[PDB]
Amino acid sequence: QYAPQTQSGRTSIVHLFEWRWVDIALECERYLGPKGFGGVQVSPPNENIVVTNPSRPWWERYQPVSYKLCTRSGNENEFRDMVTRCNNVGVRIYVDAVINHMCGSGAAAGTGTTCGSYCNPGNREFPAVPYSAWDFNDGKCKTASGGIESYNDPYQVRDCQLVGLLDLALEKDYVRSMIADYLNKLIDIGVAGFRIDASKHMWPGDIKAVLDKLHNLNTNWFPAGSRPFIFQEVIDLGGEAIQSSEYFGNGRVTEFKYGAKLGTVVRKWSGEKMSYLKNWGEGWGFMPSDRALVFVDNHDNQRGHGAGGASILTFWDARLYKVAVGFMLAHPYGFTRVMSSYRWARNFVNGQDVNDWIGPPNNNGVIKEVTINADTTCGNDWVCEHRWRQIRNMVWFRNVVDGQPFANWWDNGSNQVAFGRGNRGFIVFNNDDWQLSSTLQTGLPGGTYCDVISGDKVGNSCTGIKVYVSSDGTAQFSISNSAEDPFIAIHAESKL
Ligand SMILES: OC[C@H]1O[C@H](OC[C@H]2O[C@H](O[C@H]3[C@H](O)[C@@H](O)[C@@H](O[C@H]4[C@H](O)[C@@H](O)[C@H](O)O[C@@H]4CO)O[C@@H]3CO)[C@H](O)[C@@H](O)[C@@H]2O[C@H]2O[C@H](CO)[C@@H](O[C@H]3O[C@H](CO)[C@@H](O)[C@H](O)[C@H]3O)[C@H](O)[C@H]2O)[C@H](O)[C@@H](O)[C@@H]1O
Ligand SMILES: OC[C@H]1O[C@H](O[C@H]2[C@H](O)[C@@H](O)[C@@H](O[C@H]3[C@H](O)[C@@H](O)[C@@H](O[C@H]4[C@H](O)[C@@H](O)[C@@H](O)O[C@@H]4CO)O[C@@H]3CO)O[C@@H]2CO)[C@H](O)[C@@H](O)[C@@H]1O
Ligand SMILES: OC[C@H]1O[C@@H](O)[C@H](O)[C@@H](O)[C@@H]1O
Ligand SMILES: [Ca+2]
Ligand SMILES: [Cl-]
Repeated sequence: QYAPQTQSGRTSIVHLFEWRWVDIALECERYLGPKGFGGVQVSPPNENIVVTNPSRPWWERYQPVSYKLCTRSGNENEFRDMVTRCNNVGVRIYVDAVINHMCGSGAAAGTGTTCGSYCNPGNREFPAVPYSAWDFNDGKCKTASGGIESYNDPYQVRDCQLVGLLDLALEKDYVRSMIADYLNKLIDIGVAGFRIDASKHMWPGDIKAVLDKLHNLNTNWFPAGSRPFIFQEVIDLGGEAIQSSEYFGNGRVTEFKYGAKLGTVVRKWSGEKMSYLKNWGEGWGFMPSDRALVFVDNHDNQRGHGAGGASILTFWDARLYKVAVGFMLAHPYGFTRVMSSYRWARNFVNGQDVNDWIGPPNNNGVIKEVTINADTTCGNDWVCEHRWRQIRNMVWFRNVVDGQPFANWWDNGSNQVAFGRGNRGFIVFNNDDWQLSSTLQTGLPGGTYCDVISGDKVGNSCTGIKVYVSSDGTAQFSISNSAEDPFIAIHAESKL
């Protein structure tokens, strides 16, 4: 449950949010495999309700109508093909499992669904599953409205309707079994694990009863007896009635404190300074590292009013975002997820983006292909953060240093900091309003190393900055506060 089941030596996964299956299959072969990425989190592959107002928002995919593999991302054959092709080049697939709920109780009866299944939400009728009224928590929820009226009552949070979505009666074996049958189909196709959407809104024990029914992973690609990787989306920033620790027995848990706190520090809000990161990890009150899934932003909070609010860093804040992602990927805490986004027209009305609904790049509702430019960037308004040099190379850094302890911390008492990972990597940041020019102990063997932030190692040369490390392990680092990327990273495989 806790082990990611990635190929040995691969330590991150990337969220290819709203990507089509054919494009992911390609990306696996041409890019993710060769560049050392461990896996891909995909958008929900099951049939969802079509929302015409607003027009085809990203969030319609969090409103299931059946477990047919038929969505704007593709059909079943395309899904299967993607899973086979990615696994064959060493890149795992993790599915976003939406299992707390079906679609909104107020949606109209009809075949306005991505595969044309019929449903009647007002009658709690989903014949393509099938579910009926006795399969939902209407009778269990104790609130007048039927929704969640207070988050300090765990019963409401779990048994009542989250934003009007029909809440499945997860204590029933029939419902557990229908969900296990869906997940097991996906496991047998070859998926390696699951993000469990909205885990806070389920009882830990009901999730457990579902997980206990799940097949071992497909032995074409995995060792016998392998269990699916589970990570559960529980938003817990502290001082709530439900805690992330209630879910430790099922798998890993999203640690939303991580991005919220890191964003605040990198931005230097609320008195925070990079030097306070000396004890980052359990030292800041985070869950145990072996239970954590971490990330700087996710698909919801990158829109600015989710867990962490305005402090969350994103591709819109490119320069500081790269700093935060860099720090994350260098630091030993947790298992790391990298985000990959699309661009949308933000429109702020009283500190609120009213276009936060907008779905992926599309032609009249049909998702656009991901095009690759000569310079290796993406077109068609896909951001492709995972292809930015600074991020891809820090993904490799994490692979190279995997297993090495945190070591050789230095700081200037403010926002210049550095640390290493055993004797295989070192990274230095300047987030202060003045120059960094200091000779630091790196822990690395003497030699000449390419900085993998400003460039790459190509044959027996570096395309960016080079760092000469003395025989005693020291080197001089000079970073202006006006540097494009105000940090430098060197590792064992960037050595000339
Ligand atoms: O009821 C039919 C209804 O269907 C549509 O959707 C309704 C609501 O869905 C959308 O919300 C999406 C979230 O923005 C998105 O973040 C995600 O949610 C995930 C969340 O971020 C994450 O943390 C987590 O753990 O999982 C969540 C889901 O997986 O996906 C969401 C669902 O698609 C809209 O953004 C949201 O605002 C819509 O809600 C609006 O209408 C509903 C229903 O009236 C309101 O609920 C309230 O009124 C009800 C009246 O009885 C009451 O029962 C309920 O308890 C009240 O809370 C809601 O507050 C309001 O904003 C269409 O949007 C809608 O037009 C259709 O009628
Ligand atoms: O200008 C501000 C607002 O405009 C945008 O939303 C639009 C939609 O995109 C339009 O198509 C239209 O909505 C239609 C809708 O397409 C149609 O289905 C119907 O709605 C049904 C609904 O589907 C059904 O599930 C049930 O609940 O009953 C509804 C019937 O009332 O009728 C709609 C029009 O009444 O209009 C809206 C404009 O409000 C924009 O995306 C919004 O974000 C924005 O607020
Ligand atoms: O299985 C765990 C159980 O926790 C209980 O507190 C809930 O009331 C029940 O619905 C759930 O099944
Ligand atoms: Ca629930
Ligand atoms: Cl998440």
